[PDB]
Amino acid sequence: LMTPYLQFNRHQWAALRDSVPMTLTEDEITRLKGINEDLSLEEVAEIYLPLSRLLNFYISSNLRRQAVLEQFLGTNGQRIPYIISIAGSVAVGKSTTARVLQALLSRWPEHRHVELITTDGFLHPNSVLKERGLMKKKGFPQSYDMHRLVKFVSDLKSGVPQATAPVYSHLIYDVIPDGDKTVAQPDILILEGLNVLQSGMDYPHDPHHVFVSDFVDFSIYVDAPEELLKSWYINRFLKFREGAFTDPDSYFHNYAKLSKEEAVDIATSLWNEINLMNLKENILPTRERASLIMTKSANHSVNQVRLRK
Amino acid sequence: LMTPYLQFNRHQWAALRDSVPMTLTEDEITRLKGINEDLSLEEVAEIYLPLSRLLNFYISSNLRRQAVLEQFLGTNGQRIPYIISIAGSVAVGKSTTARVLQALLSRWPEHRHVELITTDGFLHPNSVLKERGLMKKKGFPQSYDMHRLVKFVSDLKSGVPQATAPVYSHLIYDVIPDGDKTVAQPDILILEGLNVLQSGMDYPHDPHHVFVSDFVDFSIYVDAPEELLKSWYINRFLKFREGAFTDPDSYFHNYAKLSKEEAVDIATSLWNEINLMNLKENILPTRERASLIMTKSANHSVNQVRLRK
Ligand SMILES: Nc1ncnc2c1ncn2[C@@H]1O[C@H](COP(=O)(O)OP(=O)(O)O)[C@@H](O)[C@H]1O
Ligand SMILES: Nc1ncnc2c1ncn2[C@@H]1O[C@H](COP(=O)(O)OP(=O)(O)O)[C@@H](O)[C@H]1O
Ligand SMILES: CCCCCNC(=O)CCNC(=O)[C@H](O)C(C)(C)CO
Ligand SMILES: CCCCCNC(=O)CCNC(=O)[C@H](O)C(C)(C)CO
Repeated sequence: LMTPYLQFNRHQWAALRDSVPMTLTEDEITRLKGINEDLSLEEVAEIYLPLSRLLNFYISSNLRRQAVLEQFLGTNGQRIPYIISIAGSVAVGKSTTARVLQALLSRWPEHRHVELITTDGFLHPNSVLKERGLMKKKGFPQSYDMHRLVKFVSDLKSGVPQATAPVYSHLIYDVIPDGDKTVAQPDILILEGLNVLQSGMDYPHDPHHVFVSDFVDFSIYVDAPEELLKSWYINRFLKFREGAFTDPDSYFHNYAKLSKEEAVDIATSLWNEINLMNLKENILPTRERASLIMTKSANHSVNQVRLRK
Repeated sequence: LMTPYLQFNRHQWAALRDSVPMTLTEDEITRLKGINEDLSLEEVAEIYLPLSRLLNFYISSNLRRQAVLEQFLGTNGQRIPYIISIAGSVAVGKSTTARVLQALLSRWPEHRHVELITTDGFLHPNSVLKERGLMKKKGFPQSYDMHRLVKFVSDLKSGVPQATAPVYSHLIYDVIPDGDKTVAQPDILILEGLNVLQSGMDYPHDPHHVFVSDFVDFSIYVDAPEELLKSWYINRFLKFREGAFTDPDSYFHNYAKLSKEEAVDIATSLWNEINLMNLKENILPTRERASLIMTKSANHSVNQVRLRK
């Protein structure tokens, strides 16, 4: 049956890809690989360049509408950033997807200044999660300072000249105590996190009545089947453990003393008991709120793009 | 502090009507007076013509974008209506606002076909409300078949060739037995109802995960102080009562049989015990989710307009 999404067929996707010259210079190819050494350049050419080009159509149409309204309404021409959000399971590739889209979108002269903010920064710090008995519930709704996350995007959509977000580090598994990131009226702000499509219903312990989505222009849910997500999560955990072999400041220091087999069992249980329950209860149900659903397969290659009609 | 809204006072909003020349036609005037005899044409020319022109800019921007996307999407796809929703208290003037905008938006050659659907039709019938003890809660979240309403707008946004809504009559105070209304791909659909800005959080008894708002391009919340809403509610009730003098099939015949004074007492209790409580608990908290908040003062005169930046 018909749904609110069109699924791109290969001729529509190819025409999008081929609509512009947008293959990259050598230096740009180098910086892309620096985002993630496992990123395929074939994916960049077949998937991420066209997806960034698709977004440009939306962003550009919005700038023109803004010019038309400022003339009509007689307003002072104030800059409002276009906000793109990126949702999905832990370990689906939200960060990589977001960093790739930041780099590619910045190539278009109409919107060169692209910022990226993760919702991880808005987690309550470990001290606080401890106080509340939620250290096993990191990434669940009760673990976020949701009111502050909404205020951040709300302030941006208010035309504030600067806004400040707290910052989180996966390497030390916590919010950086004085590591705040200040942004100033970018053309585009990408908001990356598992909870960007969540709403007041997900926070009954402390309700809010205006949602992140109410301040977001375009949202992407990055989707993938459970088994792939689990293996991606375990592999990434093993990578951090490896890092910890030589870096004493890694939070994975003690995991690097275990056998690999035991480390795998731990990661497996973290996935099963925390991130997978979080997916099923809180993340996956938000999926049909997205502007666009990008589905991933083997080796992270995107096999389906659905866009709201 | 700056907010997410451009704020216009009446002087500033009315000043828009010259910014782009516009005057009502002769046929339009007759249509308008047939919509509401108490509706001022000056109020139409000063407030609603500029509002309609605002909306045309949004709608036209969308149509232009759609044309551009069609370059790679192709033209085979189904026509999707632009959906405008109208929220606010019982008796604020949603229906009047909707019907006026339907009349005025028909002007433009870009979008001549304009349908109007009220969420009233998606109320559970009185028999069902009686089963569930909800008869004193008509208009509260539990009194709606919300799943059916989300599906209706979802279907429209899926490109169905036709979609069908149930219809309600204030005259018989119930859903009409076999009175369903079918719409066929209009250019604009106006959805009018107190609950159009509500979400799953408002339906904890039977939650939904994609909201009405997720299928709405542009939302208006019509706002006014409680004391005016009360007066407008009571006056309307007395007008329904008069209509029932010569109409014993009106549910208001029950009140036509009573003295005016006692009828006013009843109407006032219904306001205070049902609609005012609904406003405070369920309607007003959704106001900040609107694209535009239009505020009214004495005699329905608009004194402030707020539009999302
Ligand atoms: N497009 C991709 N190509 C190859 N590997 C990827 C891709 N996206 C993500 N990954 C890998 O999958 C894992 C999860 O990605 P990450 O961006 O950290 O997910 P998230 O931010 O959603 O938690 C990481 O190990 C990352 O290197
Ligand atoms: N713009 C207006 N000018 C004059 N009277 C109005 C206006 N809007 C609404 N009314 C009156 O106020 C009452 C409530 O309006 P209605 O459109 O029935 O409200 P709702 O649909 O919100 O319940 C009605 O008696 C209506 O005639
Ligand atoms: C050094 C400790 C390793 C355990 C990591 N915990 C988990 O994967 C379970 C909690 N989830 C997370 O830590 C997720 O990465 C987060 C909620 C921050 C979303 O990006
Ligand atoms: C006895 C016949 C008139 C009773 C009117 N009821 C009320 O005003 C309370 C219930 N609310 C309503 O009937 C509202 O009009 C509705 C919820 C349908 C929103 O358009």
